[PDB]
Order: sequence, then C-alpha cells, then structure tokens
Amino acid sequence: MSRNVDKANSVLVRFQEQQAESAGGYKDYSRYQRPRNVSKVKSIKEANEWKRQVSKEIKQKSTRIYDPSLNEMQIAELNDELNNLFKEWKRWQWHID
Amino acid sequence: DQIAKNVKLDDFIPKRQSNFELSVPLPTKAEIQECTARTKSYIQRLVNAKLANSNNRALLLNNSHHIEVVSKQMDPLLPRFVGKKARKVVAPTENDEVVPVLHMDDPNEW
Amino acid sequence: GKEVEVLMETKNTQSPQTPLVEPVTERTKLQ
Amino acid sequence: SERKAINKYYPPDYNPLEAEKLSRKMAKKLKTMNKSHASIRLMTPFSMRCLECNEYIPKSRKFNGKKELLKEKYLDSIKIYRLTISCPRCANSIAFRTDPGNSDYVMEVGGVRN
Amino acid sequence: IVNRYEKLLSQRPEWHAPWKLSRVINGHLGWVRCVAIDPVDNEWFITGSNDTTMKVWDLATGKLKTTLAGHVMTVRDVAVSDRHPYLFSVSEDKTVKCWDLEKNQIIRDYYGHLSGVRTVSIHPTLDLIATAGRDSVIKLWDMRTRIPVITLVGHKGPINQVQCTPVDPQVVSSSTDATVRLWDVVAGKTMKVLTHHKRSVRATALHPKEFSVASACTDDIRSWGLAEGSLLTNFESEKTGIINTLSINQDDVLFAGGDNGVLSFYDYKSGHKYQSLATREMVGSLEGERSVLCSTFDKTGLRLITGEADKSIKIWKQPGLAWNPN
Amino acid sequence: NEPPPNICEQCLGDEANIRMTKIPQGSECKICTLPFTLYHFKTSKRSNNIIKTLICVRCATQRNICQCCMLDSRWHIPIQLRDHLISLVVMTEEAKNDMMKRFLSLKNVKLGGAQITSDPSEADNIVDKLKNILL
Amino acid sequence: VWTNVEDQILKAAVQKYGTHQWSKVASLLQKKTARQSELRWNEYLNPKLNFTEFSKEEDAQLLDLARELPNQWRTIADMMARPAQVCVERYNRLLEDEEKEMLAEARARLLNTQGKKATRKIRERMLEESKRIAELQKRRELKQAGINVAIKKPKKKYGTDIDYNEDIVYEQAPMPGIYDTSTEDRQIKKKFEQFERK
Amino acid sequence: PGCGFWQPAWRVWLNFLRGTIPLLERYIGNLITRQFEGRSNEIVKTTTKQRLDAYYDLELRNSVMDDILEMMPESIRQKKARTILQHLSEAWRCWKANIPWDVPGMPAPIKKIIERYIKSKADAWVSAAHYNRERIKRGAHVEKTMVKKNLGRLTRLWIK
Amino acid sequence: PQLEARSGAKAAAYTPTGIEHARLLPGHTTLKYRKF
Amino acid sequence: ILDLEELREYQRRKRTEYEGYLKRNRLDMGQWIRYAQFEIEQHDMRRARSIFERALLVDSSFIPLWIRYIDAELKVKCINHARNLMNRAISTLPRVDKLWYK
Ligand SMILES: [Zn+2]
Repeated sequence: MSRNVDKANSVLVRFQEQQAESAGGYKDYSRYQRPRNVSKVKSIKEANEWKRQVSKEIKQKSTRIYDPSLNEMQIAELNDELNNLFKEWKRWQWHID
Repeated sequence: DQIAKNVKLDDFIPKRQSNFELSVPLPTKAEIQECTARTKSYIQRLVNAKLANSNNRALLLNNSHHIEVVSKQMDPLLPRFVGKKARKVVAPTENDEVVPVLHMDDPNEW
Repeated sequence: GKEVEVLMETKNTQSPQTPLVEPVTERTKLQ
Repeated sequence: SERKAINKYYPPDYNPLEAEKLSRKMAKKLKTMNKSHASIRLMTPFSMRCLECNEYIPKSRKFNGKKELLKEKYLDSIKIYRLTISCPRCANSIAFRTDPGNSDYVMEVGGVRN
Repeated sequence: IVNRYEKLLSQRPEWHAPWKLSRVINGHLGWVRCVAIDPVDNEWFITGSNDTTMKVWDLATGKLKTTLAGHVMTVRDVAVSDRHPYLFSVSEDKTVKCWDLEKNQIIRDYYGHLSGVRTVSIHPTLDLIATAGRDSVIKLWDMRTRIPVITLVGHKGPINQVQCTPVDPQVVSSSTDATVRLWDVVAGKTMKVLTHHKRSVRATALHPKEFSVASACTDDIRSWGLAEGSLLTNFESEKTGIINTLSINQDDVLFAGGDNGVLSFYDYKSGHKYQSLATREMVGSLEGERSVLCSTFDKTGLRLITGEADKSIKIWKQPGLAWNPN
Repeated sequence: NEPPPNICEQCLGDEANIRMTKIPQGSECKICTLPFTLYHFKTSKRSNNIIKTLICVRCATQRNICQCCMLDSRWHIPIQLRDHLISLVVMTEEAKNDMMKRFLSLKNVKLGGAQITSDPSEADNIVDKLKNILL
Repeated sequence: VWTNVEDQILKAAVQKYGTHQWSKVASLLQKKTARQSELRWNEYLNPKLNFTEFSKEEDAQLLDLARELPNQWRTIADMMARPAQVCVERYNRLLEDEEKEMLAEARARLLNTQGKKATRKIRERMLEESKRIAELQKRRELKQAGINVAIKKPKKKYGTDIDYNEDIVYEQAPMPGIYDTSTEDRQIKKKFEQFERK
Repeated sequence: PGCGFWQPAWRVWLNFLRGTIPLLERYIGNLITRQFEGRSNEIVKTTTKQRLDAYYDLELRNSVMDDILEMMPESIRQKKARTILQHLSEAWRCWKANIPWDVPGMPAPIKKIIERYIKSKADAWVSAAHYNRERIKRGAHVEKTMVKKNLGRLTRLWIK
Repeated sequence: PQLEARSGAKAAAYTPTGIEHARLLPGHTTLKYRKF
Repeated sequence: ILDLEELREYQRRKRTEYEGYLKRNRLDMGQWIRYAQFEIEQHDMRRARSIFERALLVDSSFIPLWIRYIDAELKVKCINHARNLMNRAISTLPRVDKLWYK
C-alpha cells in the first residue's frame, strides 16, 4: 500500500470511518463521490455538505483554468466541466427547503 | 564642526612616536586583584544562574511606596520556566555612536 | 639546503622519545 | 509506529468478516478504489518524443504515471496495460501499452519512438 | 608634518642583537600552524598542526617529547596555562579541548562554537579561557563548569587572535573586519574599537612587561596601550608580506612572520624594523610554500620558535640597521 | 541581571505594605510575546482577584506605562489617548507581527511620546500647551 | 566509422561539456562509443594537436627517433608534439533522416541549460503568476461586491511585509536635524492616496 | 514449573532500574522539555566520521579566500571570491589527475598561494589515505564507502 | 543550482533552551593547579 | 496594477521576494541597493531609508551603498536628511576620498 491512497482505502481505515459515521456522525464528504440524482437525500445536512463539496470543486476548477498555456485543450475541456459543476450546484439549490 | 568633533586628529597619530621613554605601566597589582575579584564574582554568578536555569536536578519599592517581593515554590512537575519556548529573536544593533573607521593614504597584474 | 649547511642542526623526529603514559607536569604534595 | 510493525491495533469489537463486509458496502460509494488510472512510478523504456512540444524524453527517465487496465487482453489470460506519462515542458498526456507478443511496448497516441 | 619627523629623527632605538637560525625540527607531517611554550619552566613547547595532532618538543635537545591525538580536523591554536596544568587546544573541528598534563589526556571538550575555532587565550589570572572562531564571536568559558559564561557580540566577521589581559580590557580580539576590539567581559560589551587597520588583522600579541598589544594587518603593524585603547606606534612594515605571526619578546623585540616567510624583527615601541631574514625550505619542498605561520618566544626571550609551512619548526638564536623614516 | 517592575500608584493599591511574588520568565508579554518575569500582587490580603503584570518591563519603558494598568505612567491615560494629546500639541505604531514586535520591544527608543511623558520638563510643557489650547 | 556532422557535434559538446566527461558526449552521438569518442577527439578534434604536415628537418628527426626507439610510437609522437597514427603513416611513407534528428536533439541539448529542477522551478513560478492574475481578474469581475485579496498562508510565524515595517533600522538622530522631512513624506503620501482612488 | 524464590532476580532488576533512573530523567525529562520548549539553534559536530572531509574542505577554502583578501586591493570582491574558489577547485582537480595547473592570467603570488594550499591538501589527503589503507589491512572498522574511496584514492596515487 | 558555496558563518544569541545535554553533565569539578 | 489592493498585493510579494534573497546572501550589497531603489519607486521613503540603513549595518565599508543612499535622499529633495547622512558617512569613513567630494 505504498503512495498513501492504498493506506487510506485500507480495510482498517474504512472500518474506522464506518464506526465514526455510526457513532457521532463523522462523515467525510470529500471521501465519497457526490451522488448523481438528487432527491435521494432526505436529510438537509447531507445535502448542504454535498453542495459545499461541489462549490469547492468548482473553485478548484476555476483556479486552474486561468493558467498561462491557455491554448491547450485541457483548459477548453474544463470550461465544459466548469459549466457542468455550475449546473450541479444549481440543482443542489433545489426548493424543497 | 560636528563632523570635526566626531573624528579627531590624535586618533591617527601614534603617541609613542614623539616620546620614547614614555611607557605604559603594567597595571597595579592591587588593581589587577580587584579586577579579578569583580570578574570572578560576576562570572561565578553567571554560572550559578545558568545552573539554576538547567532543568536537571543537582525587598523592593515602586515610587515612594515600599513593597515585598517573594518567589513562590511552583509545583515540581510543571515546567520550571513556563515563559520560555525557544523563540527566534532578531535584535537591532542599536549602535548610536559612530565608529571612526580610520586609515592612512600595477592594477593589471593583481 | 641552508638548514642543512653551516653549523645549524636539522633534527628528523618521527618517534616520540619520552613514553605516552608519562606526565608532562607532576603534582607531588607531601610524602 | 515503525515500518516493520508486526500487529496493528484493532478495537475490542472487530468482527473481521463483518468489517470486511462493511468496507465492501462502503467501497462502491468510495471515491478512490472505485476509479481507473491508479498512479504508478515508472521509468520510460521507449525513449521517445512528446508529439506536441517535441521534448525528447530519453530512456530510463522517471515519471509518476497512471497505470490503467486495458479490457481487451492479449490472447486470453495475460493482461496488458496503458501507462500514462506527461511531457516535462508541455502537459500532453503521452502513454503506451505493453503488448507481450514481442516482449516490448506499443505507443498509444502520445509520442513516437526513436 | 615637520614637527614630528624631526623629533623621530632625533630619537634613537636600542641595538637589539640580530637573529640566526639554530634549530630546525622537521617532525610534523603538516603545517605547524600553532606553537606554544610553558609559562612556568621553558622545557617543552607544543605545536598543533594540519597533521591533526599536536606534538610536544623539548627545547634544549629539540627532541619530540610526545604526541597528542585529540582532534579530527586540524589544530588552529593552543595555550598552556600558567595557573593550572592544562593545555587548551582548539581545532577547526569546532572543539575547544582541554588536556590534563598530569595524564596527557583530554578532559573537558567545551562545546558551543558553531564553526571552526581559531584561537584560545587562557585568562592569566582567572580559571577561565576565551575562544573565538569564524563564528564572529569570542566566547569565554568557565573551565570548571565547561560552559560558555558570556559571549562577545560586537564583531562583524571571523575573529582571529583573541588575547587575554588581566586588567579591565580583559580581551583583545582581532577580526577580518580589521577592527581589533577591547572588551569588558563584566559589562557584556565593548569598551574601545581600534579600527586603524586596512585589512584583516590576522595577528596580534600582548607585550609581556608593557601592557600593550601589537597587531598586524596585511602590512602595517600597529601597536597600542589598551589602558585607554589608544595608539602607541606604527612599525616600519612598508612592503613586508601578509603578517601571519606577531609575537613579542620580553626584551622589546617584536617579531613578525609573513606569508613570504621573511622573518622580520623590530624594536618594540620604536617602530623600527631592525632585521629581515630570508626563509628556507627543504630540497623537496617548493619556494612558494615556506612561510612562518605560527611563532612565539620563550619566557626568557633568547629563543624565537617559528612554525613554518615546510612542516618544520625553526628555533632562532641571537650592527643594527639605519633608521630612515618616510 | 534584571530591571525593576514599573507599577503605578493607583494600579498597585492604597496600602503601606503589599506582598508580591516574582515568577521569572513567567509569561510572554502581550505586546512583544517574549518571556519576562511576572510580578503578581494581591493588593489587600483578602480582596479577591490578583493583579498580574501583563507586559515586559522593556515594553512598558518604551510606552511609559504601568505594567498592570497599561496606562501612562504619569497621567494614567490609555496609550492612544495620551499619545493623541501629544500629537495634537505623532503617535506610536505597535507593529502587530510575530517577529517584528519582538524586535520593536528590544529597541530601547521610547517608541513615541513616551520620552515627553517621562521627563518633568517635557510632560509639564505639553500640559501647559494643552491648557493654553483649551483656553 | 565517423561522419563529419557527428564530429562537429562532438566538438561542440566538448566545448559545452569537458574533455574529461566522455559519457554525456557519447550519449549525444547515439552510435559512437564513450571510450571511442575520447579517442576520436584525441585524434582529430582538439586544435592544439598539429595534424598538418611539416618541414624536411622534422621528418628527418622523426625517422631518427624511429631508428633509436624501435617503433615505440606513442613516445615518438609525444617527442614530436604530433599525433601517433599520422606520424606512423609519415614514417611508412618515408542516414540523412538520422542526421536531421540527431542534430535537432544535439542542438536542443547544447542550447538548453536546463533539466528537471531548472525547468520545473521557472514553470512553477509561471503557474503562480498565472494564478495571481486569475485572482485579480476575479476580483475585477466582482468589484461591485466588496472583495479582499487573499494573503499568502503563513507556515511558521512570518511577516507580511506590507504592515509592521519589517526589522527597521533607525534614521539615526543627527546634529543638523530639520523637521521638513516629515512634511515632505506626508506630501509624498498624499499623492499615493490619489493614485489609489484612480 | 513452580520454583518460587524470585529474590535475587528482583534485586538485579532493582539495581538495573537504578542506572535507568538517571538516564530516564535526562532522556524522558529532555523529551518533555522539548515538547514544551523545542530547541533553537543546535550545533553539529565534525568529530563525526561523516561530514568531516567536507568541513575540512570548506575551512581550507575559507583560509585561501582570507589569504587572497590579505594579498591585494579589490573593488567588489565578493564576485571575485567565487572565481578564486573555482580556480582553487580546478587546481585541486589537476593535482588529483596529475595535470600541471598552469594558467597564464594567474598572477605569481595568488597562484603560488593556491599551489601551497593544494600541496597542504595533498599532504593531508595522502596521509589520510595511507592511514585508511593501514586500517583496512588490520581489519579495523572501515566504512564500505570509505574503503571504496581508499581504493580509488590509492589507485590514483599509484597512477601519479 | 543551489549546491552552493558560502560567504560567512553566524553568531546570534537567543533565550537558552534548558535541555540536559549528555556532555554538559558535571565532571572534573576539581581544577588542578601549579605549585607556586 | 489597476486597484490599490492589487498594488499592495504586488508590492508585498516583491518585498517578500527581496527579503528571501537577503536572508541567504545578506552580505551581497547589490541586492540591498536594488531593494532600496524598488522602495523609492514605490514612494515609501521610510521603507527605502530603513533598507539602506540595514545594508550599511551589514557592510559599513562599502562606498557604493553610501553614495546610492545619499543620492536617494537627495532625489526626494530631502536635503537636510541627506546632509545628515553624508555627515554620518564622513564620520564613519574619513580616509575614503569620495564621501567628502560628494
Ligand atoms: Zn497601573
């Protein structure tokens, strides 16, 4: 399990995380992938967390896309990615509450 | 005038060059002893202080009013010198008086 | 050359004469 | 605390099978582990030119690549891998495949061998 | 001015005898860049070197008494004490060690110098030594408690010789900044900063009977009473080499060794150079090497001992030169 | 070696005997964040709550203030206010930085105004000027 | 066998590298060997060697040497100041794509005073600059809203060199002290407020 | 099993603990001090086998620079210091190789000084090498790297 | 590169650490003397 | 460099960079003068003055630094301060010709 990722997703760590989730309510919304279809999330806190995560992602995307080699295609691709992120964020701002 | 005051001519001049029989006396024995005592007392004191500081074992007035200073015995478990924490500290030189840096007086070879 | 010449002696010293353990100063105080 | 550590501490209630099951349940949800292009450190055997900026990355030069499994194996039961690299100057994704028929590699829309 | 020159002309210097080579003791396998003698006796003199060793030498015979191997890097300086039977030595390994002489074995490595330490001076009166290195700082040590008691911040570059006087001007430093300082250990500060040199004053020495301190930059040997911290004289050192050593004899016979190896002698206080001596080297060695790096007289003063870069130590036995100023 | 504590008359109390303890490098000064000796006194034996010194002597000297009150040694006014008055007849800029503050503390210049407050000559003159301004 | 372009490249490399560093040079010339490269250099490339012919006297001397140091030919060469093979000879007497590619490579090498750390550092700096400009752009965009510029996160209690004034050294209170300086400073500062405003 | 009589063992352990008391008080105590107030400016120590040589070299360089400074006047000397150092290095390399280090622009005195210091270095180096060889011959805790160096250095010397 | 030579060393005084160094431990408290 | 805040950010960064370069080669004296110049340009006379002073402290025996500082002082038509500086320089170093001439 060299290079840290393996360590992170080693069974023991996972178990610990699960335990934390069970007792006290420590989740790491960084750690899990954000769900595709909203309205399968009855809790508000979770939703908020997800929204926050997406915002963070968007910010990250923004930070990188103004790099100096602007003509490279990665940046262009991200522009679409950025849009997608924005859309997701908007969706997360649903009007149930 | 100020500049003149700051740096004087006799600095540049050697004092023996005029008078040869003039000799600086080897310092008085008593004086020497006194000096030794002073420094010995001081250095000893410093060493004692240092020892005290090391963590291994082995009255006043303000204004007109008189005031008693004390030293309370702190608990022997807690850090002795709770103030200090190995801080970096840049100091100013604070050299207000100006050092006179006096002196006297083929480039292709050198 | 000149250190070798005339009357002035050059001593080549590899080995230390007096032993290694023996003192360079002593402090005897009462028999 | 020391790299050759014999036994990692477990809680007093740690049903190992149960723990494993739990992990599995929370592996589909997991971000890492449920993805492709897992990282790797590799030297470059081909010694090739980055097709965008012509940067001549020579033999044995070290990179933090991404190894990914190619689903279409060679023959039957001997896998082949895509090994992503970036050129030093321009950030173009070079990669290569390991077709073991010739005991060597194949370039994959990254650069050219020379 | 004419008023001073005339006066100088009028005054005469004393006829110090010339100096002839006597002993040469090729024994070290390295520069011999320190030398020292016993205050108490004048039987032996030790000489630290680029060997890493330091060797002890009987004067009379010239024979190598014994070696001492308590450093790693090269010895830069040593100091046998009058008041105790300790030999302090110091090397660019950053170690200021202390040899008992009842047993010829190190005792108290003093620790504190950040880098290569250049000189020691034991305080004539106290049980305290003083050392200074490229650190740019001269630390004083309590020899008992083997700790730096005080330190002397003033200097702005590496500090070479750092003599100890018994009076108030208790340390007489000398840097590459070309200041030579007079300090007050007790005050934790300077008292007077003699800036009169042009370059790195890489040599200085206390006069035995006269409470003054010759000091030498690349050429001009200044010399000064440190009571006030006031100049005494300027020597005729006009085109002599880079002054490495600057020992003073009991009988006012200041010696100066150069990077040239031209042993130059002067009458002290006069400022009158009264001899030059051409160096010598071994048939195998090169003519550039020969250079008196370290030197000192005996307590009597009839023998000058110069450690020269030939891997040698040369001891020197004994019509004066005409004056002619500027 | 250590200098003495600079505690004001109103700071310290109204009594002809106070007992205090010194705690060498007790706390870091609030201005400078640099170890110094805490003096802390109880004023009257039984009157609750101690009065610990919050600043290093050097800093106090620089600002010319009570080591407890943080007020002018002379006029017993907050540093701003006292300095402001002087300005009216230039104020101190404590540099709020990890490293720089310490440096400032160690400097011994009497920052700004402090000199005026210290000297009978200068403080008195300032006061006189102020009076004139008022009238 | 040695081609001329390759030889030229080698020569160039030697001026770039060092006549006692025959690995890099070898690498530069894909076909020729390290130990061979050095030999080649010794033979042809180095200018101080007099590869050209010489007068009859010299020839005579060479022949004499040959007679009196039986074919100890390197020694003879040394004596001459000539190269060996040539001397011996005298005594006896009495594809394109590859080139293009290698040249390109070689040129890139010799010119670029770069590697991992040199290239990386500059690139990093550039990236940082880009980021900074992006930030600025963002703030410009959101100017109608009140926005503050993000500070460089501290690592272990450092100074932000705008405020505080850094480790100040004094003006040094002198004798001819005049109070216009302060006024001047104030005046100077007045202008910068205006600049800020515009 | 079932032999009691733990006394002497117990005694032994107690006595062992005595020694530790001190060591632990320095050690554990030190650690706790560090945790509260964690060291300012430590000084490394060249009496270590590692770092010795480098340190020595540095010292030599410094000395050479000082000598050069002493020698003659300069304006903006910092720049020149580097050059001097480079020259010295080159000289050393030449010596190692047994190339004569002759540079035409080098003025006699400076050049002479450089030569002297390289000779000194050689003396220090050759002797050291010899010592190492002797140690190796004996069987006296030689470092693998050190031994390799000796082999190399000695070879070079032989060639020379 | 940063593999770099040098210009000068240092000597700056901070507050002492109060650490129990091994060598600093007491030893040879008795100083010897000469006969006179 | 549109806004004030932007300028500050830039300036700050520059200062930091200068500091970094100093911390290594404190005894350089080219860097110091550059820093001083930058400060002058920025129209923070205090800062520039401080920098020059610091440089002087590092290397008092360096005439160029002194002269540049003097020039800076004079440049801002701040003659009295400049005069004082000159005097100080003279006091420090008499046997240098140049200061007196200046
Ligand atoms: Zn108060």
